[PDB]
Amino acid sequence: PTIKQLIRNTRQPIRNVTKSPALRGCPQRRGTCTRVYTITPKKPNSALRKVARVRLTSGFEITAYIPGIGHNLQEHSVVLVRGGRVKDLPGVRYHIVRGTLDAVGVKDRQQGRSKYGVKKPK
Amino acid sequence: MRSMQGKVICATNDKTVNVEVVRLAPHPKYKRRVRKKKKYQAHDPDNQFKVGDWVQLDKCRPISKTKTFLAVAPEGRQSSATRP
Amino acid sequence: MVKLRLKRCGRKQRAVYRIVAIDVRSRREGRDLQKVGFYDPIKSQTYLNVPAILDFLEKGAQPTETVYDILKRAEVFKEFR
Amino acid sequence: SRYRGPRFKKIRRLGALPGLTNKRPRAGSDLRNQSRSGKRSQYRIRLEEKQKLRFHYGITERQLLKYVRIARKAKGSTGQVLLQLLEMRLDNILFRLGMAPTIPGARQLVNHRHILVNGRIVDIPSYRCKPQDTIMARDEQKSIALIQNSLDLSPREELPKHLTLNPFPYKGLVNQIIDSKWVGLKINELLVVEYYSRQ
Amino acid sequence: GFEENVVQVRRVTKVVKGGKHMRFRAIVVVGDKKGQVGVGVGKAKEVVSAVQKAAVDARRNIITVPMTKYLTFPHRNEADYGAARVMLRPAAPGTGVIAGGAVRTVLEMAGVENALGKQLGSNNALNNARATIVAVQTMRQFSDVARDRGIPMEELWK
Amino acid sequence: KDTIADIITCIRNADMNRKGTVRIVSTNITENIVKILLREGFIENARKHQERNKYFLVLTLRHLNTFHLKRVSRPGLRIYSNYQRIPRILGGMGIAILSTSRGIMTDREARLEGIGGEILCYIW
RNA sequence: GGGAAUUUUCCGCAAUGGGCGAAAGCCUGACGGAGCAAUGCCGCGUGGAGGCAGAAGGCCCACGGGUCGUGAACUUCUUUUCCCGGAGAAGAAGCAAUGACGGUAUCCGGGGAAUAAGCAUCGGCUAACUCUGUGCCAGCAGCCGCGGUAAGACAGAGGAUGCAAGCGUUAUCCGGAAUGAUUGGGCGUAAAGCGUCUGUAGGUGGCUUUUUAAGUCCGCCGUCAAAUCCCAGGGCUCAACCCUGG
Ligand SMILES: [Mg+2]
Ligand SMILES: [Mg+2]
Ligand SMILES: [Mg+2]
Ligand SMILES: [Mg+2]
Ligand SMILES: [Mg+2]
Ligand SMILES: [Mg+2]
Ligand SMILES: [Mg+2]
Ligand SMILES: [Mg+2]
Ligand SMILES: [Mg+2]
Ligand SMILES: [Mg+2]
Ligand SMILES: [Mg+2]
Ligand SMILES: [Mg+2]
Ligand SMILES: [Mg+2]
Ligand SMILES: [Mg+2]
Ligand SMILES: [Mg+2]
Ligand SMILES: [Mg+2]
Ligand SMILES: [Mg+2]
Ligand SMILES: [Mg+2]
Ligand SMILES: [Mg+2]
Ligand SMILES: [Mg+2]
Repeated sequence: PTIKQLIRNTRQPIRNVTKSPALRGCPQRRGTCTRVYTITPKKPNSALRKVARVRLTSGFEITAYIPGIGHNLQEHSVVLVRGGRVKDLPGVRYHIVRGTLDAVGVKDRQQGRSKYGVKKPK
Repeated sequence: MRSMQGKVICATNDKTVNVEVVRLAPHPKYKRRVRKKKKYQAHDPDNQFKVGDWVQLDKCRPISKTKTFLAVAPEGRQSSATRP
Repeated sequence: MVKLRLKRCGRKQRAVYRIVAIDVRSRREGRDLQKVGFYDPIKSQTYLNVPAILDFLEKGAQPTETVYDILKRAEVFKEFR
Repeated sequence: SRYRGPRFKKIRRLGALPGLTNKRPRAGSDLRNQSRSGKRSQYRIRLEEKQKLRFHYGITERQLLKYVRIARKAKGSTGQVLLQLLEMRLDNILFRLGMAPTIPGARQLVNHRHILVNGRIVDIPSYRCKPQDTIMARDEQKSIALIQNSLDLSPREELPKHLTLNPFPYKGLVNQIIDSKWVGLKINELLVVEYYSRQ
Repeated sequence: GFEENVVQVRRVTKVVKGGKHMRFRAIVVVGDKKGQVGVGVGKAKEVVSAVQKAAVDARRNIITVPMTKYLTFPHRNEADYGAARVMLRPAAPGTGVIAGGAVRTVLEMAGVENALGKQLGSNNALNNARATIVAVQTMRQFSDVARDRGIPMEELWK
Repeated sequence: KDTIADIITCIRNADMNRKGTVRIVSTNITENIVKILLREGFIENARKHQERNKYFLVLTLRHLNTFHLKRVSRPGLRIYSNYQRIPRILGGMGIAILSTSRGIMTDREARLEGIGGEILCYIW
């Protein structure tokens, strides 16, 4: 458009759409779990996927996902949350870390062993 | 070049005349020369100036708050009234 | 007061100094206005431009202990006065 | 920071590497697996051309990618200037003279303090030898034997023009800068530059 | 008589009563590596026959590319073909051929070994590839400028 | 409005319709611009006449290339350049008509003269 | 204590610098050093060469074989590193003496392959594949989306690819993104022309000859510290890095 219109600052950038407001920019964040449960995913897929309602120390009440097979978590447990969203579950936008404060590594797991906090066999 | 010219609008006050200065400078993003405006306050102890006149400014030690210039006559002009 | 001393700039356990004239109250790595030499103890090399140094000493610049020794090995004082 | 693995496993798939070892593969194993592989993607072709440099010189991607920056800074034929940096490595020069049967074998001789350059020991296989640089062994009979065994127990390949040899010290000398056509490996340098276009 | 390469293969459908006729759409580029660039499109029920038709259609239209002594373009030029705009510039020796997928092959098969290009419009290989041909046809050597301008080549280098 | 903005177009449209004559307006600036295209070999001939006190000029175009043109410095945005940033259109196949204190000349003639100026239009 | 998370309640004023003193000297948690951490960058290892034929073992098979595999075993060669035993600084400027670091770097001798590789990925983007198990279950996933009894997309196994004392995940910024398009986009129908007109400020503005030189162009002067970036040169065994000059 006309250069006089440009001097009016007709153009501006677009602001960030960051996908983890609860972490407040930090990579991870601790939180106590309030209620463990499962939920049915979107229509094409079908499973009982595991989740956990967490109270982070940053002043945010959110829910996360339980990756891996099997878990020992229950109410009043201290977990460690990271980013990453699960598309199949709407509303879930966080994952917990296995091999941490209270979440233990996945039993009987060899391949992709660092993504779940599991000691190497010896 | 060195000093700033200006128009001498609002010359009502005593021993002082408000002065409007104009300059052109390119826009940094688009490189177009825009006419900007800025006012100042000067003093003429003889009160030899009035509204409608053309005046030049000079630097001097401060006389009061916001009045830190001196009004003098212009140096280079182009009257040239009816030359062949 | 103006003073002729030397600042450190180099690697750990490898000292490589440079002579410079700066104010006293300024820190070791202060703003410089004229660099007037270079020196290290290991290689023992020295350029030590004399025309700039005499300009400050005439104006009341006081060398330090070692800079006095560096200039002492040079014959700058005999031409300074 | 080193391969420490089998080399024929890659030579069947990669190509030919006289620098690594003059030995050759034995078996054209199976027509089945060749039918399994079949064609190749363009990214794979540019990839395999890069891997040949990782073996012929014994270099890492970090160590290699640094040389890419030096070539980009250098004006003219960034692909050619890359080989000028690799061929001038000490590990290649001691090999092309014939003082070792394999470049990994030459890399070991450099690491255990058996060679000196211009009268000084060099414990860096990645040392860049400049023009008019002398390369001699040490005075120990162990050091002298290893190079002497390499120059005596097998035939010798014809040397380049930019390398000499004085058999009385069993030493060498670098004359000038290499030409891109005297590389000891059939290369298509342009594909390598196309691979690092992203980085 | 020379080689060819498939730039793209794509299945197209039909909505006949009983079902759908899934037939292939093959885009083939032909180049001797020494000029003689050709772009063609073919279509058939089978994959092999589609490639053959595109080969004839590509050989049906061949054009030489102007190159310099160092196998580069004489100068930059842009072109458009529908919603497909393609950019081209010369390059230094040893720079290599770098461009999009549809643009890399038609230049790689042409013979230019040092150049660079970027496509600013649609991602269609066909519309982008044809734009390259429109870009190269509109470029010439310095000698062609001299004869059409009446000034020698050395006088223009200044 | 900008005369030269119209001058560059009347020559452009003539090549799209592929005509020989232009009947372009005559001014102190255009006579210098056209004079460069004669020596540079872009136009075969030029010729002057009049119908009123005003004046005009008649050009003679050449008979798959195209006579490309482009304006650079506009009234809404003037563009100047120093000596070190004098352009080089297409490695020399094109030229730039720019106004110096010593009148208008070609960029090549400015490279020898050692003085930059106001680029007005590129040619290729 | 908070937090996902960031260090010894150390040695010394030997050097550098600062304050006091005529001087000797005093003080200096500044500073110079050590220690902890793969936090990052750089560099070197975790063996070289040869290894005829054949065998055990793992996986796969059209059951003939193929692959892991010259890999291993084995034979010689070497010792960065490792262990043992000696020698041993520069840094100090100032006749001599004056060293926290420090018996530190470094050098010589002996022993001997002996002390040393793991992490992710293998549906397409994207380099790299089969088998078993499971049966829209358990679960994967950055996007498209895979799994409902022969799953190259889940888990295990073998094999392969890409990295390498690192490898991956997450978070933050830029790029890709011409997706705010000065360079470099558009408004008939895809998002976009006020319902229309008159007009203030503002923006731009026909031709010709002069004036001035604000903008603009050229030549000189001063300045935009040093460090960093760029080019060259030199010094640490190379590199990172340090230094000189421009
Ligand atoms: Mg007063
Ligand atoms: Mg490393
Ligand atoms: Mg693009
Ligand atoms: Mg005008
Ligand atoms: Mg002290
Ligand atoms: Mg002191
Ligand atoms: Mg005390
Ligand atoms: Mg860590
Ligand atoms: Mg071996
Ligand atoms: Mg693939
Ligand atoms: Mg997985
Ligand atoms: Mg199955
Ligand atoms: Mg799997
Ligand atoms: Mg942008
Ligand atoms: Mg625009
Ligand atoms: Mg748009
Ligand atoms: Mg509509
Ligand atoms: Mg609409
Ligand atoms: Mg109006
Ligand atoms: Mg500076």
